[PDB]
Amino acid sequence: QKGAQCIGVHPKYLYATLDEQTYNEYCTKVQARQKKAYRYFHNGLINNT
Amino acid sequence: ENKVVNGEASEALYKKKIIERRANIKFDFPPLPDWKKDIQPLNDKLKGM
Amino acid sequence: FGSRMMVAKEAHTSPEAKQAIVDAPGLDDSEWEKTYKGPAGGVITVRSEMGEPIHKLATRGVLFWAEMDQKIFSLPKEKRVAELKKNRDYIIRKLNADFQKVWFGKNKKGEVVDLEDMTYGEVVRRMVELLYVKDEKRWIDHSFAKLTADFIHRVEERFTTAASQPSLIQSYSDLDEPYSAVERVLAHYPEAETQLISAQDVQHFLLLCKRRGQKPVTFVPALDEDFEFYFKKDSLWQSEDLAAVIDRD
Amino acid sequence: NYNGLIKGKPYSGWVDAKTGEPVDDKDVKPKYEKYILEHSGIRLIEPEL
Amino acid sequence: AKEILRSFGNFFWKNDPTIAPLRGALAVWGLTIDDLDVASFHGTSTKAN
Repeated sequence: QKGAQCIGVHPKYLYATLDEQTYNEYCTKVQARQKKAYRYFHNGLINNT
Repeated sequence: ENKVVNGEASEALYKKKIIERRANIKFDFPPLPDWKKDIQPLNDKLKGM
Repeated sequence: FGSRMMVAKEAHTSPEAKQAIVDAPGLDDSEWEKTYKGPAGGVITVRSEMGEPIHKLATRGVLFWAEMDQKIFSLPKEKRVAELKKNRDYIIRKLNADFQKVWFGKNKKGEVVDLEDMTYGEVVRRMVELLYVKDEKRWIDHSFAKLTADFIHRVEERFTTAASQPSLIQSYSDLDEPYSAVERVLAHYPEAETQLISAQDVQHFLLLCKRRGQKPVTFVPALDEDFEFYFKKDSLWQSEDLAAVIDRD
Repeated sequence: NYNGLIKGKPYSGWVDAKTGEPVDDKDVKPKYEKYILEHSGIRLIEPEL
Repeated sequence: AKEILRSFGNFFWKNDPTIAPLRGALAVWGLTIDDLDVASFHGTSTKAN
């Protein structure tokens, strides 16, 4: 008799709570991190690690 | 006839090279919404809330 | 007579290299052995690619070569890669400042990076930059045009998605204006400007670079087991073709 | 992936996991998609698993 | 400043008998029950469920 429920909302609604500068700084970080991630991912994949 | 007169070797110039589609995996983090088109119309109501 | 003839008018030694020979004081009969211990009379002995002693002018590059012979190439092969990694920043700085073979890895900002930290567009541009004499409008060697072409095709493969598409590069002499052709092709695959090279392509690129018959590359691509090959191989022609040397130094 | 000598020749790229013959991306889907579809998803119980 | 944001921004409807939690949660973002577009169902292919 365990009912469970959850509600998700689109990320734009969170970004709409920041100022433009804070948003753009976050953009910067996620972009830099993305490059690093893509790189690491290939390396681990090719080497089964 | 066009083969014979030119001889065989020439034909490499017209038997065109074609690109094999090597794969392209990407760590596609979610696309950052445009500040102006997406964020700003919601920002006036949601900023600081 | 051999060494005395390098300053002859009809010898293909570059004018600046001839000047450097004239600027070298030389040594007397009782002093030539000093070259084995360090620079003497403007000359120093180093270990060639064949393992034998070789007298060279004590240029900044040859002094760095002597340093590498003492610090890296004296070590057993299994320890070389670890010591190279430990001295990476020092070695790259010296390659770029003092040696005829510069470090390959360089991003759009001009920062020193590893090959895997480079985008496809950066790789292609850096190839043209180091393999083509811009002022003389020539490739250093014909095989370098071919090498640049082969890697360009790899870009086509990595970024084309429509099936059965013809290569833009149906022929190789196309790259005899390499700066315009490269821009014209990077303009078609704009993602090459942003995506980093995937490491299989890195390895592939290295295999292309180590292909036979083709001239060895004019730069150091990686600090790995083949560093002695990248460093020492085919290292004398640069004294005759100074236009092909970075900064004509 | 493989990266080194095959049959004394250098090769780097994909190879078949059993034979070690080189394989191109374009050929993966035609060569194996049928097996992938037969051995993934909802299917008859495979006792080896 | 944070307790004010928690009181009015995030949790204003918690412990209120005149706001339904699903409503309140959407209202944080300026959304209403009309803005719930998708529902992923437990969907067990059983007749009763």
